[PDB]
Amino acid sequence: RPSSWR
Amino acid sequence: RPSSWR
Amino acid sequence: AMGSMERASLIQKAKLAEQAERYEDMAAFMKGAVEKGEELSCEERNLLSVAYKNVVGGQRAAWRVLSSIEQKSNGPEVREYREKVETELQGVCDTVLGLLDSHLIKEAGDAESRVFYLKMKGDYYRYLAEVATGDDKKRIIDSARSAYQEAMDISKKEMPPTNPIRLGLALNFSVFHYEIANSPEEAISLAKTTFDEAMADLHTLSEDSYKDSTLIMQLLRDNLTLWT
Amino acid sequence: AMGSMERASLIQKAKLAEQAERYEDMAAFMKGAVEKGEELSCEERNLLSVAYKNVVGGQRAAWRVLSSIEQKSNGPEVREYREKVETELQGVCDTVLGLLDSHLIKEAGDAESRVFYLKMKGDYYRYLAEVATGDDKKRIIDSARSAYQEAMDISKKEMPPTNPIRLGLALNFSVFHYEIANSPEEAISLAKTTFDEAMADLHTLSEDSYKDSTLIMQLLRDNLTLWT
Ligand SMILES: *Cc1ccc(-n2cnc(C(F)(F)F)c2)cc1
Ligand SMILES: *Cc1ccc(-n2cnc(C(F)(F)F)c2)cc1
Ligand SMILES: [Ca+2]
Ligand SMILES: [Ca+2]
Repeated sequence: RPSSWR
Repeated sequence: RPSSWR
Repeated sequence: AMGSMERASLIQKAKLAEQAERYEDMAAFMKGAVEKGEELSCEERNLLSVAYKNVVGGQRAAWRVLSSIEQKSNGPEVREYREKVETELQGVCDTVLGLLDSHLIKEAGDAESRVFYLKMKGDYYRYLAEVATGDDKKRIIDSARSAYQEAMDISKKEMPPTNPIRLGLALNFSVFHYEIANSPEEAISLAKTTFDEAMADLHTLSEDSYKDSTLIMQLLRDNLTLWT
Repeated sequence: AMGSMERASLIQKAKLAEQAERYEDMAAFMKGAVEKGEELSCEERNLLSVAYKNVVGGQRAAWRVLSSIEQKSNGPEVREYREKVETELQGVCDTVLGLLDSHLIKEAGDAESRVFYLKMKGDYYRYLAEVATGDDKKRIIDSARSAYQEAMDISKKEMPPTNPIRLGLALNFSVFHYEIANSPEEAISLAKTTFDEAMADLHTLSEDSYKDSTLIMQLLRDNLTLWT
């Protein structure tokens, strides 16, 4: 659900 | 480029 | 590797793999199910086709990227890696064709099953033809043509013009004509005739069947718009 | 399997695999490059990270689909297949952690390399923690925390607050706090403090560096909007 580095 | 069945 | 799993468990896990978008697993499960030796149901045939179409579709897309880079180049690395992907694609095509030959096609007596498998045989010879360059290229092309042609003869005798398998077969055979056999006029004629005869048979269909048929019919239209 | 290929050829083919979106191949090439024993350049570290992040990202997405189906269920097939994907994911994480331990981290003396590898070690212990349920779960979580913490201590001493590696590290450590350690307030505090100190350092940056930093800074903002 939350954004990690992409 | 042309469409085959998908 | 799947010899110890129940047929029903292989089918169940193929469906799970599809939901997880794990198409390599899906194909391996369905290969194991085929190798149990029983004929495949309609739903099971679709699972087999969906699995390998997605696997070889990713390989074809990668091969096309690498081939384009290779052409622009003309060290050995680009050729080597394109050859690696090419060999893996040919291996998957050979696996599918082996399942059809041993022994799906010879046991398929109903029109819906036999046309389905022969269309599949045409498709995977077509994929082999896309990468072929050697002494067997013309024979690969003719193997695709022969499988499509037998499927077409059966479908025209045994199936209504709106049948989705018949429509998808004609669509792919027309792509074969345009892309592989250097016969764009044959491709256009087949797509137009297929579309028009399906149009004239839509009045016989339920709402759901009408949706199924018009969906594939639009792909024929898309190609005709691209080609004309 | 890559011991016979030149280091430079492995790097070249990793880049080709990225263009072809063949991330399993990309990871195998980069694993072979690491195992040549030389330290990795900045670009080479990014290739390693991109390759395995995409491989394990697909595995995590599939594991989450199967785990959801398994929870709604509660035969053995759903559990068995989830366990299969889980085991394959753990294998990839163990492979990455093995490369970091043998011997990328111990040879990494510069801040940019050492922080990069320690962030990676935290990430792949975090991925192990996402699926852990046994007697080692707390130790897996603490291994992730320890790696992130060492990376954070170095980054705060040696790197400007806008450094993209520092920002991405803080982003992922905050996700660790929220998702793994059950510490949402720690997660929110870290994201806010990281964002604010980066904001105050943007004036020092070129146009291109400003673009790099604000891109990751938006991911911190996205999480704060999700969490508050
Ligand atoms: C080549 C091919 C494969 C499958 C179909 N098809 C099966 N069932 C449908 C539908 F859901 F009824 F539309 C389509 C058609 C062609
Ligand atoms: C975790 C992580 C990995 C890579 C980066 N990063 C490297 N280089 C850039 C950019 F192109 F400068 F933006 C970003 C950040 C975090
Ligand atoms: Ca039969
Ligand atoms: Ca060093």
